[PDB]
Amino acid sequence: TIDEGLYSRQLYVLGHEAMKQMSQSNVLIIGCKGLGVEIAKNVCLAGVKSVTLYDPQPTRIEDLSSQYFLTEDDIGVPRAKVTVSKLAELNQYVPVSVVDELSTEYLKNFKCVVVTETSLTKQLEINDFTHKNHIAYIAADSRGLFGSIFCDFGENFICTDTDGNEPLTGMIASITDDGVVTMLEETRHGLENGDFVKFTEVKGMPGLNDGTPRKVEVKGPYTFSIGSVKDLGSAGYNGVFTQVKVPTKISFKSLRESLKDPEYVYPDFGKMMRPPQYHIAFQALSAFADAHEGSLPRPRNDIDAAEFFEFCKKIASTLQFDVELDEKLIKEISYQARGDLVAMSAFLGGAVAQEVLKATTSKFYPLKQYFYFDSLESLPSSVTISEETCKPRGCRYDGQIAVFGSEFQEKIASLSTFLVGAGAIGCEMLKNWAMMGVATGESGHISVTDMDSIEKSNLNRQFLFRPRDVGKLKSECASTAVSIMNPSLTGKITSYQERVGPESEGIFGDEFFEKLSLVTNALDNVEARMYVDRRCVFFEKPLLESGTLGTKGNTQVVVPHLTESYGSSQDPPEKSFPICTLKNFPNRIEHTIAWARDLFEGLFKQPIDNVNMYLSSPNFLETSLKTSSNPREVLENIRDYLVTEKPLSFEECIMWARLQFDKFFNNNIQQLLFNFPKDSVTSTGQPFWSGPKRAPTPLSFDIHNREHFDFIVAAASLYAFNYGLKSETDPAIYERVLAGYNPPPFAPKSGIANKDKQELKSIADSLPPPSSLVGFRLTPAEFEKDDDSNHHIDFITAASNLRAMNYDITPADRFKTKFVAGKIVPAMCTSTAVVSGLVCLELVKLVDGKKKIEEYKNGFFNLAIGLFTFSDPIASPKMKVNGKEIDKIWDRYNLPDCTLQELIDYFQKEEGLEVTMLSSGVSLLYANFQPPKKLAERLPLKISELVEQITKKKLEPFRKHLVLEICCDDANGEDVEVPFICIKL
Amino acid sequence: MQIFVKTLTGKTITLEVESSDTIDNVKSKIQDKEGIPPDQQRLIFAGKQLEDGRTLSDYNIQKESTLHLVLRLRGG
Amino acid sequence: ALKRINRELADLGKDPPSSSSAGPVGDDLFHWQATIMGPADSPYAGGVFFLSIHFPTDYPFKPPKVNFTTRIYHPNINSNGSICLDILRDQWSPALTISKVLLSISSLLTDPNPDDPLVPEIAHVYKTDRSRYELSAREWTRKYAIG
Ligand SMILES: Nc1ncnc2c1ncn2[C@@H]1O[C@H](COP(=O)(O)OP(=O)(O)OP(=O)(O)O)[C@@H](O)[C@H]1O
Ligand SMILES: [Mg+2]
Ligand SMILES: [Mg+2]
Repeated sequence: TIDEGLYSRQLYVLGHEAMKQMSQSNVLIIGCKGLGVEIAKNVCLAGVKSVTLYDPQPTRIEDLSSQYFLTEDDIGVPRAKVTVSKLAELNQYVPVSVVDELSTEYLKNFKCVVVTETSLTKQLEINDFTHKNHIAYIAADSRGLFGSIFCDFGENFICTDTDGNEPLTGMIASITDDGVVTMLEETRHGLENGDFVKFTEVKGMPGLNDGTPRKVEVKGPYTFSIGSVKDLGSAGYNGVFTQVKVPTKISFKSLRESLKDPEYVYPDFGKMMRPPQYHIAFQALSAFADAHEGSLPRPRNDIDAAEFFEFCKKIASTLQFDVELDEKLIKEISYQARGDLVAMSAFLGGAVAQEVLKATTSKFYPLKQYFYFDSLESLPSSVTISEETCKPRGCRYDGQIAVFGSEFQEKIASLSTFLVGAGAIGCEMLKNWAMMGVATGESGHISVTDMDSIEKSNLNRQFLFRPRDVGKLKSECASTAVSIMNPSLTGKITSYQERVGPESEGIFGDEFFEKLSLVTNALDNVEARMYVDRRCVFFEKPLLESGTLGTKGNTQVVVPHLTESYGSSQDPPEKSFPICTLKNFPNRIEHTIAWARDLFEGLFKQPIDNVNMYLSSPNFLETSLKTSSNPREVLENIRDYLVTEKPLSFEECIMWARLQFDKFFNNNIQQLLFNFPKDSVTSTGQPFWSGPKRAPTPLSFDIHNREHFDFIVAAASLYAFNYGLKSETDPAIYERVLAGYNPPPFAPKSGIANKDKQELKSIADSLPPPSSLVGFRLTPAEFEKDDDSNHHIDFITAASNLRAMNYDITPADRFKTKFVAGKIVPAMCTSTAVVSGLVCLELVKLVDGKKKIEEYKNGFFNLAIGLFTFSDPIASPKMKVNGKEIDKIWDRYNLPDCTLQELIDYFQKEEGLEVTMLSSGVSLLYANFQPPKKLAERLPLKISELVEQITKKKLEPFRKHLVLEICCDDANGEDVEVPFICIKL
Repeated sequence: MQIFVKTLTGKTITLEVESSDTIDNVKSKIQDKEGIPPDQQRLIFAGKQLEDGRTLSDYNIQKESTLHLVLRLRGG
Repeated sequence: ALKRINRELADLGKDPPSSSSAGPVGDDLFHWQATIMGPADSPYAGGVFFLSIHFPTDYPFKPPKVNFTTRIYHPNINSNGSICLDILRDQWSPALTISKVLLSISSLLTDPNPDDPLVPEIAHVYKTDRSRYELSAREWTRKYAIG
């Protein structure tokens, strides 16, 4: 009973059973500061049964540094009481409550308990109870630029899925007598040692088809072994194998046991000696707070730092830690103790929320057990960070001024950022910017662009939007929401409903870009990413890229004159199937789904467009005849969609649907088997229908079958929609109409000058003139996956399953069909939070203007397996041109709007290079091999005039530059690469 | 010398190499064992992304070292 | 992209292939028109076939779209001109030039492959009644690829 209209993208990550079990779990959250509120938000969006909050501490001003559900009107009120009302709106299926008193026994009501901003003694008291009652316990902490997470799910945690990957399946060619399984040609199984597999459809070895899993010994990328199958047979041919994933038993240790000998999770392998330091440092922080009435060390205080280091040494001695304490790092932990950054809160909250989901659903591999993280490379170095600058000023930014100082706050307040996209990452980024105080100064500004509208499924991870907002524009709603969060942003955000691309350069032109400080991409496709990357490279602006997919995510930074661009690297392309496989010989459900999508488009979209264009253009016939690859099929479509097969009722639509069923599931299969009989052999003697080719069988229409009836209903309804008729749904009319159907005879054909023109003219004159039909139009079917009342996914599922029945393929349900046909990208809120946190941690590095490449970090992570990794950006390649060092990416030539001959002479004289090719956009302005007359014609013209002539279009009034690509050779004739030319108009 | 490469999806790969091997040889071995073209592979060791044209000894990669094979994601 | 396309065009210009001639249409570098002469030892001998090549915006990282424009009676080419060639769907690696693609298309024309057909009826005729296939191919080339 999961609402698939809301959890659509999340069910593709977790699944139906996982969410069903999650909807029966209670979560308690202790602490309602930035980290606690982040965790509670993510948990509420995920869809747990209920959330309970406990934080009786009254609100303070500094708490607003990362708490976005608190306002300055709430000072002096308990945080949970003021946060519950705003958390109860995120999801209507998740109640949110507040408890004013916590007792140990009460903890038995909850499936998971999350603890933040709690001293170590209380944490030990809570864990001593949760551990022995089998309650999942998570404890998180965020101190300045440092963070920690601890998980303890009990001694007998059962993990059903460990990596979150689909089970591997494959087609076998042969299985020898010793279990050596071999894949088909050029196919990799992808298994590892110790995996379990089960076989089916194996000929010669029936025993392997029982379903019992067997061990796997990967002997190579194409072959593996299962053991000895002597008894079951001698050799097996063909068949399929599917991986079997077995549960695992994970044993956690209590916090009291874990303090003595912790088990670390390393987010960065470049610094593997630090987590032992942070383990002592955080315990020393707890001891210091317990010795000072729960007060953390003051910001950048030397006395408190010395006392904290004494506590650290005492703790290291007590625990018998054989570690050499790093005084600088430990005192840095002391200095930033009172820091509270929204980026760290978002990062840790995403991670902790994913851990909570793991505890409730018993899926994915959890953290085991300590996770200590730092982003100390973000500390500014161009400003004075001292005790005088880091002291609080009684404002909402104290949690950040305690780490960066007032001067860096002034630097942040003067940013002029540009955010592309307003999806999930866009909403998170806007929240982070509002909390950090970005663009709240006199010279600050934020610009956000997005051309999409809010939908029901977007509310599951885009937390700035509400059901009342469905149908509005994302950018406007996000701007209003973030203005509500931080009132200082009123009048300092501009929202556009424009798509960033070649068609919007009149709005995002030179004037717009020259004023920015940085660009942040929040897109979901590669084309827009590449376009924005090129624009930033031309204007020399920093770029922050980030992407997510299910539980995986990455973040990258592009810095002018330092690193390479986003487009300097490659990514795997999307996979497409060969046309021959889709057309005649499918062997997977994906092939049938693609064929069904093509059938839908060709039945309900293309003929309608042809008919409409015929009735609109007064002379469409000539264009169709002289342009279309198959004009006769266009004429046939027009004829039979206008006059011959035009329905006058719904019974005619049902009859048409029955005829189409016969055409596409009974007759074409008969023709194919006539061409290639099941007993046929190839030219080499091998049977034709062997391997990836499955012999089909015709389908005889049976009304009692469910798939046949589904196809008839969907096709009839879509045809009626095309012709705008009333569509029925009661099965009685369908049964009555289809009962009195007499199929026309069909016999496969064996095949065997001016007639074709005669037929075309006969069809042409049969068409009624457009004059007789004025105002009559047919409605094409525009594919829409998210609507469940248009019969689109229903038709695709029915057609795909019928074609699977033709070729004996396992049919897929409507859920998988929607996932495959709709090209849905799985999405999560926790991954979005993590990527936003990482991007905002890099943003402060960009603001500080760091000039070294070892200080920036590109991040990758997978939350299903708990993997985090960071790597320095790649420096931009250099080259030598005319004995000068030239940056390959960030350098350009600045030339006036001179003549083409003058440009060639300039390159010959200054650079000593001979120009061989010069192109602008997608046009070849000049080439060395062109005929002399053409060159003489094109030589004495200016660059702007030449571009206008070649492209046959005038330059826009707002065009202020031309980007030209030039290929030239040196004196010796060796090709030398040069940077592009920026002609100033 | 034997090294381990962990994928962002959780898979583990064992490679037999030598200290003098270049990054190109390692990428070719990974292509042989996985089918990923060398131009699309992103290898990270100790916080440094390995670049073509250099040797393993330049990155201080020793026996039983762990590399991470990562990739960029188009969603968001 | 542009540099790669210009490099390929210059390389084609240096040595006339003598069996193919590809070049940008008008001045659009990403849209080319190519010509293929029918192999001498094939039914399509003495025929000129025009192909349309559409380079993607991500060239050479995505395969170009190559479509036959002249009607051809081949088992692996349908009525829309689509070509059943592996190097153009998923085997595309940014390491081979358009000349290699044209040579592959010419080789495909010299000897069809009916074991994995794209037009089942033509493959059936080719396997069963070869002489009828030869006659049909010659007639189609005469009445479509000449003139
Ligand atoms: N070229 C572009 N210019 C501006 N905004 C863009 C562009 N391309 C995509 N976007 C926006 O980027 C955001 C991408 O985020 P996301 O993919 O999570 O949202 P969505 O596409 O609306 O949702 P879903 O993918 O779940 O159906 C969307 O707002 C999309 O409209
Ligand atoms: Mg949308
Ligand atoms: Mg999207």
